[PDB]
Amino acid sequence: PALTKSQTDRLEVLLNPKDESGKPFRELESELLSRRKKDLQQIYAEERENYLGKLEREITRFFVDRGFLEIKSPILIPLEYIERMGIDNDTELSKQIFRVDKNFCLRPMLAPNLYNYLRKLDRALPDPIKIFEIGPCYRKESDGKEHLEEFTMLNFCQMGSGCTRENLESIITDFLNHLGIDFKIVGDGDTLDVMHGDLELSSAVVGPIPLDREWGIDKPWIGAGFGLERLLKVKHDFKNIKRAARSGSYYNGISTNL
Amino acid sequence: PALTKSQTDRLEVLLNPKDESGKPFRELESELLSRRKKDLQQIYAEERENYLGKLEREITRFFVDRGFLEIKSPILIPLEYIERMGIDNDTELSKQIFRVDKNFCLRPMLAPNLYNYLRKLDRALPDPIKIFEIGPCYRKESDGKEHLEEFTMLNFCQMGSGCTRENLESIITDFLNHLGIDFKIVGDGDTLDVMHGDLELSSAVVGPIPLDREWGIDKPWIGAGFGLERLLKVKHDFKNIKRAARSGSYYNGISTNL
Ligand SMILES: Nc1ncnc2c1ncn2[C@@H]1O[C@H](COP(=O)(O)OP(=O)(O)NP(=O)(O)O)[C@@H](O)[C@H]1O
Ligand SMILES: Nc1ncnc2c1ncn2[C@@H]1O[C@H](COP(=O)(O)OP(=O)(O)NP(=O)(O)O)[C@@H](O)[C@H]1O
Ligand SMILES: [Mg+2]
Ligand SMILES: [Mg+2]
Ligand SMILES: [Mg+2]
Ligand SMILES: [Mg+2]
Repeated sequence: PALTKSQTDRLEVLLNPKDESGKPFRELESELLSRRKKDLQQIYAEERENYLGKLEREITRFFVDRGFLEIKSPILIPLEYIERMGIDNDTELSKQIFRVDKNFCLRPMLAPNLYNYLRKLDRALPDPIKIFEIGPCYRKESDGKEHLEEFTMLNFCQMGSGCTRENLESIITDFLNHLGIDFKIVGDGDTLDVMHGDLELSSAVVGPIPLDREWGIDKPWIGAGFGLERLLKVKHDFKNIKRAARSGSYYNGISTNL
Repeated sequence: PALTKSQTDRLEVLLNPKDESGKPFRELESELLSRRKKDLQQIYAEERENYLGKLEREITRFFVDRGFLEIKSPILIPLEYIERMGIDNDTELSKQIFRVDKNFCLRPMLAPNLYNYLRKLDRALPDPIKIFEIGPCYRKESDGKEHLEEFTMLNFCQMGSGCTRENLESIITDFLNHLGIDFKIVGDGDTLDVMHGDLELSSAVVGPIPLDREWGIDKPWIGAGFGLERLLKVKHDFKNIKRAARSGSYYNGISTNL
């Protein structure tokens, strides 16, 4: 008769964005199951590349080509960096942190080590210094429609000449027109927000900023952080952020429970 | 006069593999410091790519081209997977584990999720099933000349037809001749060891294996795990594994303390 809520939830899991009443649950399920099996078969026959990995690689050629240096820093950082990042029980990120042992934790962001790389590289590189990093980041979350506790972050930045907000926005714009993601910047050192509809695609800043001193920076800098899973959720039009996440439940948005 | 042990340790840090008595410490230090600064400047002027990332990308094109499916699974896995992997206080890996909260931990290896992917994909993919994954792995270690507590693992495998040890060795051999790494396999289901001199480059297995059942496998399979940092330490001839690790201390083997 009418599909139950549970059968609906099930059919949605097998339902891809691009898909388009009458038959019972058993057949509708069977129709989707063969469709999904066919998609996986096609992926395996030709492409064989994972979305996350593919994006990370396209994002990387993008910044490397535009002159940024590719950084791969630790994911398991000293807990101290969280304090030194100006994150006390004052902010939300306070408990959002996955503590490992007593002296470590899971980098909830890329800033700490990108700061370190800027201080150190200034002693050897011409102006301006341009660097980026793409990688695993962690934050405990209560929601789960746009938040994953384990996700991938892209953080790029420049220090020295050219660190103007006109330029920061120009990188943000070339970037996203390259990926093919509609966006809107919103602001008023500075703090911008790159939004996709009601979804935060990125928060960027134009420094210097007071914190800069705690890391030994002291120069003008520009920069921004984007979530790879969110860029994916937009590009592929997935209803839930889970379809673009590292998972044992979906591959390139296709359910693995067939 | 004679260099102290400390000055020596310092000069070694600035010393690259390819470099080749007389002057005092101050000048020798100054000579190396400009050399390193020049290398970083060259990297930044032309390449701009990180070793780890670059390797991961070359390894990836390799397996994808040879028909393997690229997997990106979670790094923060359920603690249960460690028990189900047959790791009790019986083995060394018992305490080598970084526990996160009470139900999680840091994947000390790729097996758990590759097993899951094999069970699930069998329901949709032709024979044989070929998949791989490259990514962060964690184990507490006492040593540190060939062991990093945070490192990168490459795990590839096949299930079904063709899972012969003659084939496993053939993949291992094409792989390494492609990267340009001298090696030697040593064995006698099976367990092989790919060594570089006295260094373990990889441990491989030819299943089925008894464990296979706990993950719902039940088919013949072949496979192996390599450390990206170790492959790097060999290719670039770094004296210590720290030079190829994710770090705030070295970039492509060049010290960042200039
Ligand atoms: N849990 C998450 N899952 C996916 N992406 C995230 C997550 N947390 C942050 N990001 C991304 O990181 C960039 C923003 O960083 P940040 O300013 O730390 O987020 P926030 O301010 O925590 N945003 P929000 O969680 O929506 O209130 C954007 O690309 C976000 O999509
Ligand atoms: N801590 C580590 N640092 C770098 N590579 C590692 C580390 N642990 C394992 N590997 C790599 O993973 C592959 C072997 O996996 P595994 O069999 O778990 O190592 P093991 O048996 O722990 N070897 P070992 O630590 O030398 O006694 C090889 O490529 C190793 O170089
Ligand atoms: Mg938040
Ligand atoms: Mg924000
Ligand atoms: Mg060991
Ligand atoms: Mg071994």
